Amino acid sequence: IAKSETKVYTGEGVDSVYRVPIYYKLKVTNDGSKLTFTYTVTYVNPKTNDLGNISSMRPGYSIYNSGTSTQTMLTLGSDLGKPSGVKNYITDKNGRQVLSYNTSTMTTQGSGYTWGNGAQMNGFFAKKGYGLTSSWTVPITGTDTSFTFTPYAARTDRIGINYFNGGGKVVESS
Repeated sequence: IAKSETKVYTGEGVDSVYRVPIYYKLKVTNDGSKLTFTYTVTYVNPKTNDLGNISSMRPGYSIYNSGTSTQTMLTLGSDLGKPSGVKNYITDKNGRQVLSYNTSTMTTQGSGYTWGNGAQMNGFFAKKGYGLTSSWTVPITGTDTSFTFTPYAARTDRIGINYFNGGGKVVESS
């Protein structure tokens, strides 16, 4: 008898340049041995599956989905171990991988973790309904599997303007 539990979190912010919604999705699966995290930033509204406005973003515009050490992405409860590397890739509308980027190194900053700059997405993809996706695992060693995740998106120049604020924290207790 294998058992697992999955939560999907979604939220929304504002791209300052194009004045459009920008969205994130975070899927977290707990199978008893580890938490698997999948984090996607996209212009496709997860509620409707409709792509945002309006064709008028240039192809070489580009965004990151992780801050560097401008901000902590992830904090972990007492019975979660060290996160793996963070795989980075572009996903299509159905979440299947289109191409892959360098795997990032998860490091500690502050009370939690970040990974640093690695992948980006450019209008040439955002406009196809694609997302910029990162995934990693964290071992479970006991009962306190709480965590918080803070989403991030910014154009590759000007790393300081997080499109999500970033006051849109995901907080899971235990």
